[PDB]
Amino acid sequence: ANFLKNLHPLLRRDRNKKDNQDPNFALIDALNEEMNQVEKDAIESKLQSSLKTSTSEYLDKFGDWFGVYRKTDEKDDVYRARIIKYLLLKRGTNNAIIDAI
Amino acid sequence: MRFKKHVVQHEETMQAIAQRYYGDVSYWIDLVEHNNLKYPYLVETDEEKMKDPERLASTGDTLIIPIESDLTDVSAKEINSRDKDVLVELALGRDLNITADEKYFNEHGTSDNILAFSTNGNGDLDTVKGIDNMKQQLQARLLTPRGSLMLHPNYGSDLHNLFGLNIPEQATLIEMEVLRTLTSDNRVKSANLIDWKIQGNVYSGQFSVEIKSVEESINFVLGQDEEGIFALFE
Amino acid sequence: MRFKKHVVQHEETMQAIAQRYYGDVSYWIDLVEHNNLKYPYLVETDEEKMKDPERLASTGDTLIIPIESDLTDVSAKEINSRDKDVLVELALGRDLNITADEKYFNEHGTSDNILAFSTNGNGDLDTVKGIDNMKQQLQARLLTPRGSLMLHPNYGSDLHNLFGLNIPEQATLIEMEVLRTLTSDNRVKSANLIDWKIQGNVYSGQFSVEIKSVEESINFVLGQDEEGIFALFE
Amino acid sequence: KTRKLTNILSKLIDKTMAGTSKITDFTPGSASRSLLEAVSLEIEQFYILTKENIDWGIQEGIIEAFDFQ
Amino acid sequence: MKTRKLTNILSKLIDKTMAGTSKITDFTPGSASRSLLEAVSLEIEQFYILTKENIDWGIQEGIIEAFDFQKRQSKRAYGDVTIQFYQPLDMRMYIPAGTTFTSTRQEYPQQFETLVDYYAEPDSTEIVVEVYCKETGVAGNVPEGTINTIASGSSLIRSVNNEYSFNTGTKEESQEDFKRRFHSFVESRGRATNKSVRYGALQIPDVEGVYVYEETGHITVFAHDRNGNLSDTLKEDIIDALQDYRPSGIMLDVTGVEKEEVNVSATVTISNKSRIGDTLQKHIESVIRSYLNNLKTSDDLIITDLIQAIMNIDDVLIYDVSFDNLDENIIVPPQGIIRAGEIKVELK
Repeated sequence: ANFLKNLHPLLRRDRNKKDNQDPNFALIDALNEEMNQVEKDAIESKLQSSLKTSTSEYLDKFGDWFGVYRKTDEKDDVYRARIIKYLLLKRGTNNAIIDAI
Repeated sequence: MRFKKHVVQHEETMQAIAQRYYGDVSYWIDLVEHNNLKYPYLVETDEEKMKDPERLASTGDTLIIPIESDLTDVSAKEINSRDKDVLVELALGRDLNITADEKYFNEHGTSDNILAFSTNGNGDLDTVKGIDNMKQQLQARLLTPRGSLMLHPNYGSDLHNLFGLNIPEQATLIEMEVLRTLTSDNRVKSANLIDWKIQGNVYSGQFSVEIKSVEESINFVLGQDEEGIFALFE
Repeated sequence: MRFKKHVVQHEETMQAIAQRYYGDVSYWIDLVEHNNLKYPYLVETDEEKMKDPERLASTGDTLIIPIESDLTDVSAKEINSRDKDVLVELALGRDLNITADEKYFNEHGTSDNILAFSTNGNGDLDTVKGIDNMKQQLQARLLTPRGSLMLHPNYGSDLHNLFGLNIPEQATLIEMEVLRTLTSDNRVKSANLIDWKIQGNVYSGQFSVEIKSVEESINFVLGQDEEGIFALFE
Repeated sequence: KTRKLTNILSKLIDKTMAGTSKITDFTPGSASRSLLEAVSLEIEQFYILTKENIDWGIQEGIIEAFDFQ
Repeated sequence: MKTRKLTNILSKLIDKTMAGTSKITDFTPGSASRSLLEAVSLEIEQFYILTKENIDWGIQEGIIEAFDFQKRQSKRAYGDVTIQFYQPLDMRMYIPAGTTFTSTRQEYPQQFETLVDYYAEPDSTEIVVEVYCKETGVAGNVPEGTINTIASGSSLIRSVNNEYSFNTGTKEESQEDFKRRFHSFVESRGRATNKSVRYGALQIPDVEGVYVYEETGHITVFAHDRNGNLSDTLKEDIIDALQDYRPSGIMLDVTGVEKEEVNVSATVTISNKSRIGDTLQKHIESVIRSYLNNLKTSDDLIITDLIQAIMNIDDVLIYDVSFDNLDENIIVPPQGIIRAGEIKVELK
């Protein structure tokens, strides 16, 4: 969101007093809105690269890597909990059999 | 690739065309073969052409002469004045107008936030072309401090620091800096001092700028035809 | 070793710094890596820096630019006048004041036991620096007979033997001896006669001494920075 | 893997030329070129941001789910 | 990343531009403002696409890095060679490692060498020695009868021959197999189960396939290499790997599969009789070898499947096919496998 900072210095950064309909300010602010929105999306994109904070499509990628597939109407929280549990399954004893039953 | 195209003139002949272009009548058979013409090559009117439209050509039809033509190495005397104007316009480039409202940024030349885009009155962004484009570029370079523009350390001028004493030494410094700035532009062939004076607090001067001639711009644009960019990356 | 250190300015950017120092914006990623910065490299104020003080820098913080800087090859125009004064003071050296009481050893110039140490009035030994130091050294060399100083056969002057007749020949001998003595000093760039006269028993003369310029002393001291001695062994 | 500043600027210029012939001056100091350069710098910075986030995610994203800090 | 598209971004930019000023109202094609905003929006779209692709790539990289589940590289071919002498030996001759084996058949100019020393006893007529291809990859999968030279130069050697076609040579691992073995890893985090035993037996890269035969209080692990063999060293390595995974207190045994070697002699008729030659014969033999070696465990040989595989090489050029040693389908049990023996083709 350093668009105004790295802009050409002579260009105006502020809507001029002499004209409320200054097209220069309109164009600059339009571009700045898109720049800020892309920055916000890029910041939020970190949540998709972590299994703890991932969501629908990227969480499905994680579960396909782990071999666990989403069930019908299965939400993200229970799905990630199911994946974690599936990784951590005890096997080979009476307690594990009882838990599976 | 590019080839000449000839319109059939009134009562013309293939020998005359061959003499006109190839410099020898012998190529008329080659011209026939390339254009695929039957024996009455140039008929009097379209009624005769109706008999065989494929293999015959009438007055006003266009023939192709396969000689490798090139827009460069063309005499500029043949070029129309409007064509010359368009060619120099292309050579000097087209850019969005920012130097509108001359009075405002002339009152505040050293400060920032001085210039802005403007509309052409037809709903589209304003544009400056040719001499206007050169004016805009030179004003922007002179007003811009050197090193302030990102990705271009050398673009600009040092006039913001030349607000010194009112003596001939500072006047010479200003003149030398302005000449450096103007010479920095590749299009500016040369610049030189005309006259200057000091009125105490106010310094005044004027300069003469000689842009590349019409011949040089025409040659440059017509040579650009080989590449097809038709754009400036100086 | 030595490196540049940059203070973050208001609404500055890493690209602008890289352009300013390295001459190209491309080094901003290298600047990030070396300083170990997180994505909001230059925050608006310290409230944002509180979120992550280690990995973020706010306005007024100091960044390190790893470019090998050297105090020599620095333009003397940037150096402050006080800095220039200190540099020339270092170049001409600091020595204990012995030429106090000018009247006494001017009355008895040729004799021994003429000068002595003195106090600065603050309980510490008196010191002469810069032009005063040069004055003291030149007076001591002129007053000292040549060959009388232990471990230095050449240091001194022969004026004690030039109490000859009152004719232009002895005046020329005196002038030549004084010029030799002044030229013996490495700091004295040159010396020359101004005017002289004879009044019977009394001979009178005056000389012009041109010490090394400010530029030369600045260059010498800043070049001494590589060694760190900052002392004179001439 | 990722674009860079020069490539982004070149592609912006090429797309602008393709879209219209009304602009042909892309020299240094031009307002249009300055705008495109600012956009290209912002996009390169966003690319670096994504690279940082992915580098963090490669080495912390999975394990962080198992309550390991 | 929300996966925006170009049209919406351009529409949003134009809408905000119109909202910010009433002067700009010309956003037709060919206009300066439309071109600029189109270029910006296209760059944003490309950024979003490449970000999505990079995130997908980084998920795979994080999976690899977290568990240290390195991808398996290309494997060099290896096999065994038979060597015969004029008469039974009296000296216990010594063959050091690095003894090079080559082939005069210029179609397969690859070289082989022994990685371990061998000794031939006195009063012995032949010796089997394991060899490894110098070059990695598929290039070492020569057919039977290729290797026929030994570079040691010993006078006692009568003849050299590899009795079976090599198949262990393979290229780099595929993505699907990597993901499959990662699923096996996840499944086998519980050590004591059947799938976990199968993973532990498959933990060795050289093992191709494993069949875990289960009884009450006894486990039998049928394992084989790419060639269908199971050397003693590989058996010991499998056992050592299974020490961590096998259940405690239950007997376990490792044995090789019941490999069955099939010899094929095919008479084939050709419509275009000028195409007859060594090339067509070698190509058909290579196809047959590939079909036989691609059979997995518990895969029953069907003669009609082989017929269609041979005929699909060129349905027009090839006229008819007949087998001189096969007449009925071969049933393979769960613990068996078929591998190619001597393949011969006669062109008519």
